[PDB]
This record gives sequence, C-alpha cells and structure tokens, in this order.
Amino acid sequence: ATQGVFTLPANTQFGVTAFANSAGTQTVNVQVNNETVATFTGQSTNNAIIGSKVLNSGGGGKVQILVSVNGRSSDLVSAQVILANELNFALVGSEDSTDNDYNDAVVVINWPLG
Amino acid sequence: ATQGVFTLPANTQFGVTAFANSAGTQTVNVQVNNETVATFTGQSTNNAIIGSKVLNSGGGGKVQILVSVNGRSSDLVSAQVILANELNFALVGSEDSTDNDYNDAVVVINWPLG
Amino acid sequence: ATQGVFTLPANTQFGVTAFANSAGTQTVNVQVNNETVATFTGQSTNNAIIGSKVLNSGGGGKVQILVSVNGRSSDLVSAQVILANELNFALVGSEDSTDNDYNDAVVVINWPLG
Amino acid sequence: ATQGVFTLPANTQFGVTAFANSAGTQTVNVQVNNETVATFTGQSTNNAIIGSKVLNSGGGGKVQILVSVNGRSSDLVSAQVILANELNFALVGSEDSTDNDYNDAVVVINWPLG
Ligand SMILES: CO[C@@H]1O[C@@H](C)[C@@H](O)[C@@H](O)[C@@H]1O
Ligand SMILES: CO[C@@H]1O[C@@H](C)[C@@H](O)[C@@H](O)[C@@H]1O
Ligand SMILES: CO[C@@H]1O[C@@H](C)[C@@H](O)[C@@H](O)[C@@H]1O
Ligand SMILES: CO[C@@H]1O[C@@H](C)[C@@H](O)[C@@H](O)[C@@H]1O
Ligand SMILES: [Ca+2]
Ligand SMILES: [Ca+2]
Ligand SMILES: [Ca+2]
Ligand SMILES: [Ca+2]
Ligand SMILES: [Ca+2]
Ligand SMILES: [Ca+2]
Ligand SMILES: [Ca+2]
Ligand SMILES: [Ca+2]
Repeated sequence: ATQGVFTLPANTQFGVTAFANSAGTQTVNVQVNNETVATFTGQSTNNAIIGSKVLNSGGGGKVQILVSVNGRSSDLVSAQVILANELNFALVGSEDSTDNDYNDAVVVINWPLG
Repeated sequence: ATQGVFTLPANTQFGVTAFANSAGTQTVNVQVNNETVATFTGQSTNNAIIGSKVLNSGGGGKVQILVSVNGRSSDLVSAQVILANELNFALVGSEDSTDNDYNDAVVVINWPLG
Repeated sequence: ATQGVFTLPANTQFGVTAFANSAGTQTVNVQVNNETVATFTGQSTNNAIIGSKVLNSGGGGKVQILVSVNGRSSDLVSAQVILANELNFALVGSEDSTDNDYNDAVVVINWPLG
Repeated sequence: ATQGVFTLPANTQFGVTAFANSAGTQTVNVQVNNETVATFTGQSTNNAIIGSKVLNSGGGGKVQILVSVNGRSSDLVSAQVILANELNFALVGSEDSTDNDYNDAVVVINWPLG
C-alpha cells in the first residue's frame, strides 16, 4: 500500500518534525498539495532532530512525506492517530537498508497548533 | 483512566520530544521507573520544541509523562502506536484551559533508536 | 477528556462490534447524532460478541459509545487510527470495576464498508 | 514492509475476529509462532463476521495474519494500538483488487481477555 500520504483538514497549520537513526544521510521531502514545501537533510545514529517546521495544509489538505538516502527511496510505514477526537498525529517511519528497524528517518506531523 | 504512562522494553534507549502550543508556560516531567529523569520547561504558541533528549527506560521500562502550568496539572490524553511490529510511538497531549485543543504541551516518545 | 466520541464522514455506513470480558452484564449504547440507534446487552468473561451491526453516520457524522453495568457508567478509553489514509478504526475500552483492564466491554467501529 | 505480524505477550489468550467487505471470498490464515491455528473462510459486502475465536499466543507470542482470495495473496496494512497502557488492538486490512479500500478482509486481534 501507499504510505506517508495523509489528508489533513483544509487550511490548517501543522508541525512536521524529523529525527534520524542511521549511518546514511537522510533527505526528508514534505509536499503539500503536490508541491515541495520543506526539506530536511541530516545524519544521526542517536535520534537527532534534522528538522522542525510549521506549514499550512492549504486548500487540498494533502500532505506527503518521502525519504531518500543518496537518491534511493526508503521504504515507508505510516498511520494517523486521533486522540480525544481532536488531537492528530500523522506518523512515518522509514527503512534505508534491510535491518527493518524503520527508524532511519522518523517523521511526526502534529495538528492543531496554537 | 490514567494517561501518559507507557511500558517500554527494558534497558532501551528512547527519544522524548516536547512541543508547546499555549499562552501558558509548560512544565513536562519525564519519570523513568518512578523517578524524574528530565523536566522540560518552555512557552510557545507555534509548536516550538521545548525539549528533546535521549533517555534509557531502565530495568522496569516504565515511562510517565506529567504536564503542568504554574503548578496546575493539565488533563492528559495518550496512546501508543506500533508500526511494522517494530517502530513505536508513545503520544501525549494535554489541556491547560478550556478550549480542548489538547495541544498545549504535546509529547512524542519514540523507539528504537540507532 | 471526553472519550468514546468520534467524527465520521457524513452519510457513511460503518460497522460496530462489541465484546464482553466481565462478570457484569454490559449495556453498550450507540448514539448517532445524539440519538440511540443500537443497544447491545450481553455478558461473557471470554470475549463473546455481544453485538455487531451496520449503522450509518447520518447528516452530522457523530458517533458516541456509552457503556453501563447495573446502571453505573463505565469509565472509557478511546482512540481512532487510520491506515493507508483510508481504513478507519475507532476503538473503545471500558472499565466497570477497579482492576483497570478496560476490556469489560470492548467496542470496535470500522469504516468504510463494502 | 512486512505487515500483519504482531508480538503478543507469551502464553496469552487473545481474541481474533475477521470481517468481510468484498465480492471475493476471503481466506484468513492465523498463525501462532509460525504454525496455522485457525482459518476463516467467508464472503460479505456488508461487514459480516467470517470468524471469531479465542486463541493462545504460545511461548513465542508471535501472531501472523495472511489473507488470500482464490489463492492470490492480498496486500496487507496493519498497526497495533495500546490504550491506557493496557488494552491492545492489533489491526489488519487487506486489498484483493484495484480500488484500494483495504477493507476486503479486516482482522481485529484484542487482548487481554477476561
Ligand atoms: C546501514 O544501516 C543503517 O545504519 C545503521 C547504523 C542502522 O541505523 C540501520 O538501521 C540503518 O538502516
Ligand atoms: C489560554 O489558553 C491557552 O493558550 C491559548 C493561546 C491556546 O493555545 C489555548 O489552547 C491554551 O489552552
Ligand atoms: C468484577 O470485575 C469484573 O469482572 C471480572 C471477571 C473481571 O473481568 C473484571 O475486569 C471486571 O471488571
Ligand atoms: C472486486 O472488488 C472487490 O469487491 C468489491 C465489491 C469491493 O468490495 C472491492 O473493494 C473489492 O476489492
Ligand atoms: Ca534501518
Ligand atoms: Ca536505524
Ligand atoms: Ca488548550
Ligand atoms: Ca493550545
Ligand atoms: Ca475491569
Ligand atoms: Ca475484564
Ligand atoms: Ca478492495
Ligand atoms: Ca472492499
């Protein structure tokens, strides 16, 4: 199945934060309604934050996360969880190799903000 | 029900990251096996990161998040989600007032690292 | 926080299924747009299905689960999870006593159908 | 990523329930520590329950769900959600055709029981 794609409510501010846990340098691409709006590039084997930004979901609400290492697309896993029918988390893990820890880049999307 | 309490595998490193979205200064206490190991204090209405640390779950694996604003306990909501039977997110939201956005402090715990 | 309340897309068919794990007879009330549309009454200490029905979320999309045992409201826990940005689960546990297993009535809501 | 594989606590009773939403007849295979312990076969386009059993997780706690239609493996999506650090749901969807609704067989695993 496709992973890393989420439908947010329209015109909503959201946070996106990425962490790295790999020998490989991670590139996280964030798209909103099919346009790249953020890029995080970094490397850590100890969960360093490689980016955190506030974005708007726009008219369409479509948010897509892609992860690559040296140009190779990482395999993604994702889900959305809603707490108290209002607090949302869109969650991504990614795997750049074959150990299947799925933490090589970890991406957390959160809304609402403010 | 009690919220903000999670059982991690023993002696395992985990990331804890807190975000703020409130007029109130947030205090996030992180306890491992019933002892405070970290406290994050900060203020933001724009999802600023008020703390991010790597911690160890210790022998018992018990991790508890408590949130307060000027000595008043916030109401917590939480859940744990596991992707691909391997990547874990323990998620906390909190409410310090009456609008019920539950984002006033948001805490994300992730494991494994590395 | 309020638990057991979920916002579904309007005019959408959904499944609701309840399981019992308690000495006490469970009465699960399902409200759609603030009107009772199903009542499941049963008893089991071994996960018997006490109801499974197809319902419609109607104009407003509001679904609420309440559980009582001998007329006393059980404490609820809940969350929603979405897989592949499409497959939805709204999940409820309930506690009728002091052992905090939260499984005394378990309620699973799933959509879409068909 | 591999989907439909879950680690339960050892030697633990759990519920497994399968629902169908497809023109295709669903065959759901349940394995405990790499051996089949149940098979559910049925058809519905209205969320009928095609199986519900109580099973034991065995010494290793490994539970796997596989779904096929007329011998063809369905694509799976899955996650586990834990409420109140106690109440567990392991969730599977599956897709047998081209519409990507992932509901064609839906499997819910719940524990603890009792
Ligand atoms: C080469 O493998 C990459 O780096 C290692 C240090 C591990 O983090 C592994 O999960 C990652 O996929
Ligand atoms: C006074 O209320 C607090 O501050 C506001 C600016 C909002 O973030 C609200 O959610 C928060 O509870
Ligand atoms: C009296 O307590 C009720 O029945 C027992 C058999 C247990 O299922 C317990 O969780 C439940 O709350
Ligand atoms: C042929 O397609 C199968 O049957 C249809 C009635 C739908 O349920 C579709 O999701 C399913 O994959
Ligand atoms: Ca890896
Ligand atoms: Ca890694
Ligand atoms: Ca608030
Ligand atoms: Ca707020
Ligand atoms: Ca109980
Ligand atoms: Ca019980
Ligand atoms: Ca389908
Ligand atoms: Ca279908």
